[PDB]
Amino acid sequence: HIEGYECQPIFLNVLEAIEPGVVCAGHDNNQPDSFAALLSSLNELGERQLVHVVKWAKALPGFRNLHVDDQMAVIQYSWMGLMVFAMGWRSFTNVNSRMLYFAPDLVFNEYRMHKSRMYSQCVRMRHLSQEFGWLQITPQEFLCMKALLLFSIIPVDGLKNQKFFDELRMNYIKELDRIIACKRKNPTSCSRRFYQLTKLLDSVQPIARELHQFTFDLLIKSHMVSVDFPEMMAEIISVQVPKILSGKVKPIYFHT
Amino acid sequence: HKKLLQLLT
Ligand SMILES: C[C@]12CCC(=O)C[C@@H]1CC[C@@H]1[C@@H]2CC[C@]2(C)[C@@H](O)CC[C@@H]12
Repeated sequence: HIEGYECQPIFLNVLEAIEPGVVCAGHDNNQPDSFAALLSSLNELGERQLVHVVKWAKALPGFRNLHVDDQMAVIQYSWMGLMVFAMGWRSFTNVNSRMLYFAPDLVFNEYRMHKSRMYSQCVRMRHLSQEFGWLQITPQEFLCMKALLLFSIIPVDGLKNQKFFDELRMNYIKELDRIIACKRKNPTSCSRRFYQLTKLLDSVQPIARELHQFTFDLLIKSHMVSVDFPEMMAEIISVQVPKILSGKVKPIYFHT
Repeated sequence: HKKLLQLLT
């Protein structure tokens, strides 16, 4: 309800004041691009990205009021969706939607996209990226959206305390609405802009859903293709991820 | 999980 003349910047300050910094993967580009070194690097990046998201999430407003197991759960799910989005925001402001900027030391160009044995999905991620430009997504809009994503995937069975969750997911959708509603007063373009982002958000689920199948399978024929897996990485992919596949855990789409 | 719940604290 940002009305009057002041108040409300509070929320928008958090996301900004708590947005993780830069993250390196540890991939020496000065080496022949092989499916091994590549995927093995992205895997190392994933772990390195997880920790930040963890700290990042515990800083979120009202996030702490969530149950532990839940917090651990939720984070263990939408993690994929988030990273893809963040990475999308990186490739945009940086390589101006043309290359998959995963990390300073890891820039996915056409060639690598192929050698990664996953050129298909890469396109989708390079799509969601180009979208930021078209929809003219603003930083505030992103920082806010990325958060919402966190609470955008739960088991149809229900968390260990649904109420708190819904409440927060609720309060967050408003902030998104509160940010969108800060440029002019008219309940027209708002119902329009909101519709846009919401779509964008849901369009993330598919990719995630896709990037999941790939990593899981990769975990199976892991040793074969000789690709290392971080202690924490393999964990989620073998338990948490499978649930998303087994259908026990499902995303939360605004539309249909 | 096990190795992650630690970071939550
Ligand atoms: C989330 C990461 C790493 C962080 C990021 O910027 C997005 C990117 C999307 C593809 C993921 C990758 C982590 C490692 C995964 C999960 C590989 O196993 C296969 C798909 C990879």
